[PDB]
Amino acid sequence: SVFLDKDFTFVVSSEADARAFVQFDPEHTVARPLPDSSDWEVTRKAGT
Amino acid sequence: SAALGEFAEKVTGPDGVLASAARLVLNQLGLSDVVTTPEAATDAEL
Amino acid sequence: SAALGEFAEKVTGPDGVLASAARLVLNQLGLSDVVTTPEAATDAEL
Amino acid sequence: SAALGEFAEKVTGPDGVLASAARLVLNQLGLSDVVTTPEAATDAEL
Repeated sequence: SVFLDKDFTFVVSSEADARAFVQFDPEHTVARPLPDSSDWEVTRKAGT
Repeated sequence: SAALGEFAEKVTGPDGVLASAARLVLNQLGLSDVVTTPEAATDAEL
Repeated sequence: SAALGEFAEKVTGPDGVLASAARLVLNQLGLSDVVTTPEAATDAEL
Repeated sequence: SAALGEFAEKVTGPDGVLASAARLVLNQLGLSDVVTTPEAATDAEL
């Protein structure tokens, strides 16, 4: 178990999996709908 | 088919130059959160 | 104590410029493996 | 034969960008001297 010191590069994920991401971190993670593909980007900030 | 293959690589480089420089000026990318649309969607729902 | 603080940041930038440019020329960093020394160490042991 | 001729020139430029930037960070190139191998060669000779 390690704490991320600086924000990780965004990765593509499904809406169901990305909303889940938010349920753990939520101050520490960031998720957005990609308008064209309807999927979500998952970006882990510092402190994750 | 297209000889342009190295012109695709030449796009990637300045993107890195762009991205790195953008972080120095603290210009924030990927700032879109849940603020406006769903509230409007809630209003449009009512 | 030292006002040099922003001159530390100004070192980091070209390092990124250096590192990114180095990858383009395929100059390989962190190439040291187990090749010479231990064989010599084995020879020096005998 | 190969249209790549200007892509050879485009390699040279960043090399200059690489070399110039490398001197700023005081990263030393061409550091290999007589230290290890001949001593090992002397040991391997004995």
